[PDB]
Amino acid sequence: KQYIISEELISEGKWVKLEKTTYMDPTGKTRTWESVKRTTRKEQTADGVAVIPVLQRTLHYECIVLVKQFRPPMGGYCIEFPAGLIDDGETPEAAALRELEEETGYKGDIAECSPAVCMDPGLSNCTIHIVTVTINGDDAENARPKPKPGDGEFVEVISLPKNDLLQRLDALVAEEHLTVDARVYSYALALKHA
Amino acid sequence: KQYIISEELISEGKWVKLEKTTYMDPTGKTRTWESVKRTTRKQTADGVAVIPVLQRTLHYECIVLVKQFRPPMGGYCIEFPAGLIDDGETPEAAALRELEEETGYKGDIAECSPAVCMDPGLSNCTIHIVTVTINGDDAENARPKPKPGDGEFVEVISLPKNDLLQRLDALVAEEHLTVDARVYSYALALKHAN
Ligand SMILES: CSc1nc(C(F)(F)F)cc(=O)n1C
Ligand SMILES: CSc1nc(C(F)(F)F)cc(=O)n1C
Ligand SMILES: [Cl-]
Ligand SMILES: [Mg+2]
Ligand SMILES: [Mg+2]
Ligand SMILES: [Mg+2]
Ligand SMILES: [Mg+2]
Repeated sequence: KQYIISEELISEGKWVKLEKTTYMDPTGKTRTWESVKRTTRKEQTADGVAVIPVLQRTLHYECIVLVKQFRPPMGGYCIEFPAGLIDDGETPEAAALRELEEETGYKGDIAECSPAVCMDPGLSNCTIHIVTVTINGDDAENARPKPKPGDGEFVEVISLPKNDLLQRLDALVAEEHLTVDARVYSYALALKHA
Repeated sequence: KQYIISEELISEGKWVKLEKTTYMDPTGKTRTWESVKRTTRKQTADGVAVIPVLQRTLHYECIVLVKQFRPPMGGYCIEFPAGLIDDGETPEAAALRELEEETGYKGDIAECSPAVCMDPGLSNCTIHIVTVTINGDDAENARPKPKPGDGEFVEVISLPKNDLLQRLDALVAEEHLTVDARVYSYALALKHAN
């Protein structure tokens, strides 16, 4: 029975805006919320994609391909799934394969594509598709993969065995100042709990 | 190689602020980033999210989730039980408290993540992911009494761990909900561990 009554702009940047949201609570009382949104969403089913890249090689354990980047909002290096915003007119699947090749150099194959999932729904309206992609690491195209970083993109590739992912993330967190992304950590936890 | 030079306040609300981050890019070039932060961090992290494993003998193991209207999203979301850590509260104690308030369940800590980032391209927000087991056969968890704070309105949805991804896909298909990216990520890995 809850719904939005109004969205009032508080502050609009080039990339991010702050809104005062007025909504109806389930007792029938109007309340407000401070809401973050991006300015970059057009007709896309979501802001962005994140790629779960499963690197497959004969006589290797499967790896999960991760990226390490400086994230200004965090003031530090973060370990994440490869990810980027969806270009206007682009499918989530094309954005996923394109961002994976740009950030890691790998040419993947689509396996599955999530519905739009919320990044931090108490804070923002931001959504992604989580796109699972396999990388045939036996293909010559995926032998010596070179990232194609865009202007101001600076990405390090970290491939960790699926069968030990959580302990290998713990060992990287123990060795330096860096944050693991919550989606990566949730995925590594589930691999342990299965 | 990369670091924060300065931060410029653009807009402060009660709960969230918008900053302009100046940072040194690895080439020796200074760059700007629009960054969101909470105003509420004093703590290991802003928040906890609880992975609650409901264990009842002769039943499938369930993951306990919550459905809430999220004003930034303009709709209903399915999430791990979660809230901000009170000043002076440990992440573990915040986890058991949030789980009790949102679900009525009384659980035991299994493990606690380090601080992990929610959306590091947009925000500095971090959480501890806290794995909790719930002895569902215990009297105290027979008729679980959820204690919602002012303006909290939370539905409990328990889904079998062994079919979690298909069950979440079903809810999105029929109920027009948004699944949280950490919940979806956990559900994917449970399928991918095979
Ligand atoms: C933790 S309560 C709250 N948090 C936020 C935000 F997440 F954006 F920081 C905005 C808001 O309006 N409230 C009531
Ligand atoms: C996707 S590029 C970008 N995104 C953001 C934000 F994520 F906050 F929306 C801010 C910013 O300055 N840039 C360059
Ligand atoms: Cl467990
Ligand atoms: Mg990216
Ligand atoms: Mg990119
Ligand atoms: Mg909550
Ligand atoms: Mg709460």
